[PDB]
Amino acid sequence: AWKGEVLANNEAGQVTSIIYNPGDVITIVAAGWASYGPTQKWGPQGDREHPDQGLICHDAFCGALVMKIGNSGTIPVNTGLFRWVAPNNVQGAITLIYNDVPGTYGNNSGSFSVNIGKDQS
Amino acid sequence: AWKGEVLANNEAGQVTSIIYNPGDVITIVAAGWASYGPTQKWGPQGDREHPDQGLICHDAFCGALVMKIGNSGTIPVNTGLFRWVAPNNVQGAITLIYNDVPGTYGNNSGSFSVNIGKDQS
Ligand SMILES: *C(=O)c1ccc(O[C@@H]2O[C@H](CO)[C@H](O)[C@H](O)[C@H]2O)cc1
Ligand SMILES: *C(=O)c1ccc(O[C@@H]2O[C@H](CO)[C@H](O)[C@H](O)[C@H]2O)cc1
Ligand SMILES: [Ca+2]
Ligand SMILES: [Ca+2]
Repeated sequence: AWKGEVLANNEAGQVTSIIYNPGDVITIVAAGWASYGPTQKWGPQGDREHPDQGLICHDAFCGALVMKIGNSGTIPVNTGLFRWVAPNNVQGAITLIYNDVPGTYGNNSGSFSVNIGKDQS
Repeated sequence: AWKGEVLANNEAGQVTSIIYNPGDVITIVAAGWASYGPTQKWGPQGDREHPDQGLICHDAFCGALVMKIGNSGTIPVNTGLFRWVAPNNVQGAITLIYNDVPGTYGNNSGSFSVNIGKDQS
């Protein structure tokens, strides 16, 4: 299992120790407060009121937690995933990323604390 | 394992099928959007800007997810718990509740989708 912080201003994302292999079942729980710029902060589901101005993940709100697995596109994580299995052909190291517009991470603040484990399968 | 919705306007709380027994390790993931009255909505961590005006749980924000185990006091859940063990002497059915001021649940709306499972131990 892995536990760590994902900083909102980390554009490259936080690489975890989890290698997702075909058939793996995983659970993620994410908590905390972060901002993409405004004084307010939002949880891991991001800001449901903010328009998408070119986010790295179009299937989650600005300020949400998302992930990539190996060479995958971004996949929404939000508050987490419960005994979740990846789509076919998705595999590799899990990187966690704050959802923002590329090039605009400099003014971000806060972080999410995240646990990832592999479940029985 | 249990999956269900917890309505924000449900003052008594949502009883789950989970009975927490001594030694149990559990994982909870909570998602979704709800309100304690305003037109806006918040995630399972609630509204970090709203003062505590007499919440059923003083250790979580208004609009956060909390729980009771048997006849325990409220315990914060927020976005969830990862491989969590209860304090000594705490056991019984898990009830999930929206954190609001007693008697003020009538104007609440929305719900959280919640998964609870027992982990290997
Ligand atoms: C309203 O016009 C408005 C409020 C805040 C805001 O913040 C920017 O959002 C961008 C992503 O959409 C990016 O994160 C910038 O760094 C933020 O300052 C934009 C617009
Ligand atoms: C101040 O701007 C303000 C005060 C209260 C409020 O909503 C009420 O919050 C209560 C809990 O603190 C309770 O949930 C009531 O039902 C709400 O109407 C909004 C804004
Ligand atoms: Ca930004
Ligand atoms: Ca209310």
